Amino acid sequence: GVGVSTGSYDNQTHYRFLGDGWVEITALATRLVHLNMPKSENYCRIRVHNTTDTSVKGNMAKDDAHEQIWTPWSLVDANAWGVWLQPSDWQYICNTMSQLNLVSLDQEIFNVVLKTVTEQDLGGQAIKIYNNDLTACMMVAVDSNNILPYTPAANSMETLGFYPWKPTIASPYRYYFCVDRDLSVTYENQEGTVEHNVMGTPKGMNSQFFTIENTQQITLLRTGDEFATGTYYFDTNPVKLTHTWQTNRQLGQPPLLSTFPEADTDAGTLTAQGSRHGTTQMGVNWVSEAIRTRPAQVGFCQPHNDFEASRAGPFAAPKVPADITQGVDKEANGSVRYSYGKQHGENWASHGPAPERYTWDETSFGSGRDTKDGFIQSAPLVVPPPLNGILTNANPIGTKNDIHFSNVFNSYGPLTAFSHPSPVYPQGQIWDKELDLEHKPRLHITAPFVCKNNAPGQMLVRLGPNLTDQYDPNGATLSRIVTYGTFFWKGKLTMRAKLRANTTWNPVYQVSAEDNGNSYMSVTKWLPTATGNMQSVPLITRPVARNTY
Amino acid sequence: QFFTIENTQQITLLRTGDEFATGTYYFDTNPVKLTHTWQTNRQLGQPPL
Repeated sequence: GVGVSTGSYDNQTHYRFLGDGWVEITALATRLVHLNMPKSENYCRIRVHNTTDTSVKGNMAKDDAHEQIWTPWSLVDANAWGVWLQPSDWQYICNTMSQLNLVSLDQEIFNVVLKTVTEQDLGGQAIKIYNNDLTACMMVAVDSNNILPYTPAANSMETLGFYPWKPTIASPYRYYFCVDRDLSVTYENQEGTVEHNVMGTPKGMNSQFFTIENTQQITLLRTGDEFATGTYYFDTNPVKLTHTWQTNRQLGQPPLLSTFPEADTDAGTLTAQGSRHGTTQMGVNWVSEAIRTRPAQVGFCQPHNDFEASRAGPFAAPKVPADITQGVDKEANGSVRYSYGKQHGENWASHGPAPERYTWDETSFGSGRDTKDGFIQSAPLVVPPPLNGILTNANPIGTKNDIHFSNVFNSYGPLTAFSHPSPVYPQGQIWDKELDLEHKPRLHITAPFVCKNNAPGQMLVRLGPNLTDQYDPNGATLSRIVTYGTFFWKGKLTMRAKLRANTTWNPVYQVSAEDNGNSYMSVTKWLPTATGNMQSVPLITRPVARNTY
Repeated sequence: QFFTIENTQQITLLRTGDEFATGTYYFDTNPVKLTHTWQTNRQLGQPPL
């Protein structure tokens, strides 16, 4: 029927402690998605080419030239942390838990209403009459077999809103068509020419045009219809909610000290380096903390700010996130920078068109690399080394002075042991489909829970076409009565977490909410203002430390 | 390492009217795919709206 509701709003999160320190977190989310009719209902590829930034000398990193198949379908993708958990729940599943894992996910569309707009004047100027529509349909094809390209909407910050008392927008589905880009590298104001800014014609081998109709089984939802996807059972690996602090110089037994401090100020001197035990990798006859043999290297030196280029233009190599260490290098360790919009945790009172940005400093303190205080000596170790026997971070590589050896040094070896980066709160991304390549990467720098078998189904929604009486299937104008609709979406994401074991003597670090002021954790942020302007800023994911080795 | 074929293998002397047959060796390999990939690093994920 039309005058009856086919669902129930539910948004709370349930903790269901199920024995020996195992929690069953069952996060429920529900929003009111606002579907509008597409711009055009034709599939069209639009090549984007910016010869206003890229033609300037030295702007290879300012290049976003590509090609995209633009489907007339909108995508309901709840793949962020802020959709499911409220900010008081990322404080309970960070201070108290020690390990999180994904269990299942089931989604549901109900309370669909579609309505058209008409024009009337009433004052000499046209106003809208929002007339109801009881026979129009909504098409809700979910893609559970993963034939279409995977476009996670947490990349363009286009997921559902994080506040449950707001209507959200559905993000339009579009994917990448494969054309060739050829850009020449150029430094700043070089006396020359660009000489290569060509975009290629479609190749015959790697061309994939994917229609949603010929691949999916579409359900036509009317006003009194509901849709439900079955529980997709995850097969991911657990991330830990405890950060590591032990660097490579704090692994193993510390050296035994011969003298002890009398007062509480001075330090205890160790055994002298000449008559000291242990193993080293060098040939010198003294053991120190620096040249001592350790089980494994903890953080690897990655070549930072390098731009590779292969058949699609220059792109930056993705760095594994790491800690900035006291000389702070937010780019040399790969600290991710966010550009989230106004329905994803910006201050609503921000009148400006610019987004709010946040550089995510990684909490794993052990695997971090101070780039300015690293060096390379000669193969026979002499201490102290001469001028031509050490490669510091002040010598130039090549002709250019600003490129030192830490930009080209890739020290990822067969005994590099690092932790995978933390789940970023609200504007993170929960899962990601593993790539279909024959040899897979070790991690994804966009999602903690890489699905081992199959990704959950992309839910693609659009409005069925409403036509006027004047219609020609030959060369037409596509009149198409102005329709829109709103539908409720409800998802349930089940999680499973393990509680903490208090082993230390001192109090551990906790994400406490401080008083109002200039601190980062003032309670005035997670609280609506006098006109109701919420903001959601990121929270620390791994407060408590753990022992690496 | 000096490896003689005589001291390591069991040799079959085939005459004119003799045959030899090895049993079915069962492979334990991994499947390669006969579909090539085209997506580079600048064509992964959702394109910008």
